[PDB]
Amino acid sequence: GIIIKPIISEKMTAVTEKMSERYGFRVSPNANKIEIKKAVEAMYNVKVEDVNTMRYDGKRKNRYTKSGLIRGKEASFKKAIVTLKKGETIDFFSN
Amino acid sequence: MKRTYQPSNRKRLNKHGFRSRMATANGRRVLAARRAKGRAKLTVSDEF
Amino acid sequence: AHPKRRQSKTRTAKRRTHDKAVMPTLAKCPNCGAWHIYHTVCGDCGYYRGKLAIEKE
Amino acid sequence: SKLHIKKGDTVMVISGEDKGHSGRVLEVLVKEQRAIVEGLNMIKKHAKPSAKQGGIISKEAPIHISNLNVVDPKTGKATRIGRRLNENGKLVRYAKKSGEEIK
Amino acid sequence: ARKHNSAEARKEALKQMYFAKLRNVPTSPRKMRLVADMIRGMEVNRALGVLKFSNKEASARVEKLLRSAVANWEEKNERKAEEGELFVSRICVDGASTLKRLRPAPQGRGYRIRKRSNHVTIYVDTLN
RNA sequence: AACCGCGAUCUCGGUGAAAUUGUAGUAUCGGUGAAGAUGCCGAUUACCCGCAACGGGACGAAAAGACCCCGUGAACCUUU
RNA sequence: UGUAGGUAUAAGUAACGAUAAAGGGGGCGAGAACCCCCCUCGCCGAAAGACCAAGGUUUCCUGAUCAACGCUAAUCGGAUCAGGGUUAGUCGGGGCCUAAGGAUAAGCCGAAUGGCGAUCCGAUGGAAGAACCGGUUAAUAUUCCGGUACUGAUAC
RNA sequence: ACCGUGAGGGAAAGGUGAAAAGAACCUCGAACAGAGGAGUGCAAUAGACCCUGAACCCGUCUGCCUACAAGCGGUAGGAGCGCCAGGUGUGACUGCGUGCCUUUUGCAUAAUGAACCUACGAGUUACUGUUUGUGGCAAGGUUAAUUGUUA
RNA sequence: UAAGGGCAGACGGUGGAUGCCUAGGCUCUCGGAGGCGAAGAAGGACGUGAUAAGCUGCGAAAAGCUGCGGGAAUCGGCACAUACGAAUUGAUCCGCAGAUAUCCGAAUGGGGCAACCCGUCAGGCCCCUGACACAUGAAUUUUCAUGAGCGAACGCGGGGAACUGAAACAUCUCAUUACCCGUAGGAGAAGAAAACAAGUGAUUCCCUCAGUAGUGGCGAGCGAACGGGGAU
Ligand SMILES: [K+]
Ligand SMILES: [K+]
Ligand SMILES: [K+]
Ligand SMILES: [K+]
Ligand SMILES: [K+]
Ligand SMILES: [K+]
Ligand SMILES: [K+]
Ligand SMILES: [Mg+2]
Ligand SMILES: [Mg+2]
Ligand SMILES: [Mg+2]
Ligand SMILES: [Mg+2]
Ligand SMILES: [Mg+2]
Ligand SMILES: [Mg+2]
Ligand SMILES: [Mg+2]
Ligand SMILES: [Mg+2]
Ligand SMILES: [Mg+2]
Ligand SMILES: [Mg+2]
Ligand SMILES: [Mg+2]
Ligand SMILES: [Mg+2]
Ligand SMILES: [Mg+2]
Ligand SMILES: [Mg+2]
Ligand SMILES: [Mg+2]
Ligand SMILES: [Mg+2]
Ligand SMILES: [Mg+2]
Ligand SMILES: [Mg+2]
Ligand SMILES: [Mg+2]
Ligand SMILES: [Mg+2]
Ligand SMILES: [Mg+2]
Ligand SMILES: [Mg+2]
Ligand SMILES: [Mg+2]
Ligand SMILES: [Mg+2]
Ligand SMILES: [Mg+2]
Ligand SMILES: [Mg+2]
Ligand SMILES: [Mg+2]
Ligand SMILES: [Mg+2]
Ligand SMILES: [Mg+2]
Ligand SMILES: [Mg+2]
Ligand SMILES: [Mg+2]
Ligand SMILES: [Mg+2]
Ligand SMILES: [Mg+2]
Ligand SMILES: [Mg+2]
Ligand SMILES: [Mg+2]
Ligand SMILES: [Mg+2]
Ligand SMILES: [Mg+2]
Ligand SMILES: [Mg+2]
Ligand SMILES: [Mg+2]
Ligand code: NA
Ligand code: NA
Ligand code: NA
Ligand code: NA
Ligand code: NA
Ligand code: NA
Repeated sequence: GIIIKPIISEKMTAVTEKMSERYGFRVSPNANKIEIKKAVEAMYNVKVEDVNTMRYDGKRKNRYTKSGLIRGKEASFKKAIVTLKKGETIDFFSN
Repeated sequence: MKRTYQPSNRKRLNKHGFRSRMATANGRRVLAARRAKGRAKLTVSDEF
Repeated sequence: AHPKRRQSKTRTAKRRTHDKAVMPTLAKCPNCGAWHIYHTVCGDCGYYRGKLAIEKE
Repeated sequence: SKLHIKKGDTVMVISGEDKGHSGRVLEVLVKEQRAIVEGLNMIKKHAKPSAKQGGIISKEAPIHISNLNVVDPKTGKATRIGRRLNENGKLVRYAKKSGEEIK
Repeated sequence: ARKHNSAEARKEALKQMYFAKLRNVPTSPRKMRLVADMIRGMEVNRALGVLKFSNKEASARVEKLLRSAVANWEEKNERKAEEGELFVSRICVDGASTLKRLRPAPQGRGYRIRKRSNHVTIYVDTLN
């Protein structure tokens, strides 16, 4: 339930091309590494070897109305880089 | 030259923070007045 | 130091009498049939006094 | 509030440029109290070739519902409607001009 | 019907005028007016040369406005203009909306800066 | 006192404030006058419009004089 | 010397913020003194180079944009919009300890609100349980990878 | 929003059209930057800052005057010229004329005050007295609080 | 000859006056109601949409979940959106009753720079997560009940100015006002004669008595009661 979406980007594509056991997810900001490992294992039926995390504060943005400007903000999130055991894989395109 | 405002987050919170206001009867008076006026920023704790 | 009075529209316009944009000194170059500044290179053909000065490919 | 017309009803325009013309109701905008009557109140819209090639498109614009009256099934005329529970305990619309149940 | 009749009269009148307009040009009306006074009343081809080689910055926009006016004349008369046929029969520069800015001055004072705009109108016609 | 260099200055292109401001086609002299006149009187002088330069006047601008007096004003200080 | 808004006058005037300084050739572009590349010139060099902390908070990198902002213009920007970007058992902090001081217990004082008063809180100090070498991105690296190691708990 | 360490202080900002029908397409231009068209619409000089659209302030055109002339800029006379049938614009030349407010014995005053325009801005209300104009009753006049009916 | 200038008319520009318009204020009337909170408040933080959330709603069940009643064709909140779905086997919506309801905050397991850090005991998982319990103080006999905090005015109580007026000022006035603090209720306070008076018969409020009796550097000012008429 803590996994929100995966990370698709040029950096993640290069990382997966160079490793093939490394994937990225956007998770809830308050989940720890053990919780992330358990959620990933339950969701994909794999063996997780390592989890790296970084916390991202949401970007401040400008909401434009007819009158003028309102200062707003995007939601904060946490990035989880998950490395699996050798030979394992996860498919994002399938299903 | 040195100006009057020399920022320090620790001093700012120790002097004007929410817990500093709640620790005193007159600080709670300030909080009640600000709530009655309807301020969106109750204390310096609300700012970032 | 300070104007004792504001200037009237008449006084302002009278001073502005001599404010004018300058007309450029234009020659015709009857061969190419278009304007250019006298004593400069004709920028279209690249000629000057009937000689190719600047060649553009 | 329940309106005096509905989608699929035959209505007559009683006020405006299309006064005296009947048609079918295609959609009802309840908040604005307007309705689209098929074939009536045509407008020309200048549509950019964005699409998905542009051009001038003819389409129906909505009419205020106080300008529309249900067509009487007997005489084919605009009329005010009422409501009664004659249909097996259910409220139905009927035409005050004749009495027949609106359907 | 009153406003419809008035509009029809005005629409008929506009068919015999050949003009172009530049609106909300973000530059000084006075400096633009210098160029306008330079080219008022002048034959169109000479005016185009003068504006092309003028030493004022506003002449560049005036040149494109003049070209637009000549094109409007050509479309409304349904033919191309000949040599020396058209001349700048009217030209005016009006002031437009001002942007207001603040500039700091010594000892804590703040002064207002005005960034002015102008409109330009050009009418061409034949030297009849 | 002379000369020299650069920056400012002057001219051109671009951008573009401020203090000040009853309206002004705002000359000089001597008179007059709330007693020191661009503006009144009598004379005199003076074609229309700029630019550079200087500060005699506009009792030039600035902050409702701090000196002085006044108010049954105020504050602070002293003391038998 | 009234108030708000708008617009004048002075005026196309003062000024464009250190006198370290610029010249040329190519590129791109509708547009170039100023943008990008090259050559030459000049300035700092116990700094005007390189780091840590406070403070700031996305300003970082890329693609579009040149309206406004940038004391000029701009194709450029710390500007606008969108997307991306911060990876730790060993680095820093916290978890542990106490100083000034603060909050309190038993008690003391006091129209009220309360004022005091030895355990707790409280770093700017004391402990932390513990590495380096090399490579790699447009943007991270003692954190990712390849070696080489070490430390703490846990099941035999 | 902004300002302030903080307590706190504290704005400006409404209106297209009946309906978005919110301008397909063409022209000039690097570009809607902007405009001229076409089309929609009763109307676009209702085109997005959009109803009406004043003043100060800024322009263009047309008429008349103006480069030998000297003071609050008007006022009273008065040719010529120019427009449209006795009106209207201008004004050669002549006489007279030191703004206004306030404060003062007395101000052209070199005493005070104002850049200008639009908008805003200052003897009001209650109660109780008194005088008076006009009334009702009259050797009497008048109810207060409150109560009843329908309201 | 007009470089320029003056006046008038016409037509534009700027600017946003005026006219017209508005549910946004202001003052009231009548009838209710007069609290919310340890079963965790007021007020916030962070989240939550197919697509970023500025408001609104909602809370990991997150623009919503369940039941009963009403209703009958559209609905999926607003900031000039589309897609994609729901719905006559009755959506959406409306009334009533339920379910869920993160973190902070009296905040209550201990701390703390609000929205965080660290725990102990039992129980279910495997370093680490999910559901409990774990504050204090007056009553009660470990159990039980109450309290704490917030909040419009009106009530009661504890403290209590000054400018001002007296044409200075100290008694006096402003005023038992402003303000600070404590504490109730739908009202509160008062109330049933050791009373007023020179006959009445508990309190409270209204109209009079009356600017009267008194009081007072007898100055400025302050100012009743008995009686009578009512509400009850
Ligand atoms: K980390
Ligand atoms: K003054
Ligand atoms: K209109
Ligand atoms: K209208
Ligand atoms: K106008
Ligand atoms: K005259
Ligand atoms: K003076
Ligand atoms: Mg000049
Ligand atoms: Mg400009
Ligand atoms: Mg140039
Ligand atoms: Mg400064
Ligand atoms: Mg000079
Ligand atoms: Mg210049
Ligand atoms: Mg004299
Ligand atoms: Mg004299
Ligand atoms: Mg004078
Ligand atoms: Mg002076
Ligand atoms: Mg004085
Ligand atoms: Mg002044
Ligand atoms: Mg000057
Ligand atoms: Mg300067
Ligand atoms: Mg200069
Ligand atoms: Mg350095
Ligand atoms: Mg950058
Ligand atoms: Mg770029
Ligand atoms: Mg610029
Ligand atoms: Mg950028
Ligand atoms: Mg300790
Ligand atoms: Mg870096
Ligand atoms: Mg552009
Ligand atoms: Mg109109
Ligand atoms: Mg308008
Ligand atoms: Mg002479
Ligand atoms: Mg003459
Ligand atoms: Mg005197
Ligand atoms: Mg006099
Ligand atoms: Mg005076
Ligand atoms: Mg003055
Ligand atoms: Mg004066
Ligand atoms: Mg005035
Ligand atoms: Mg005024
Ligand atoms: Mg003229
Ligand atoms: Mg006008
Ligand atoms: Mg749940
Ligand atoms: Mg606690
Ligand atoms: Mg006194
Ligand atoms: Na640093
Ligand atoms: Na920091
Ligand atoms: Na157009
Ligand atoms: Na002034
Ligand atoms: Na002239
Ligand atoms: Na706690």
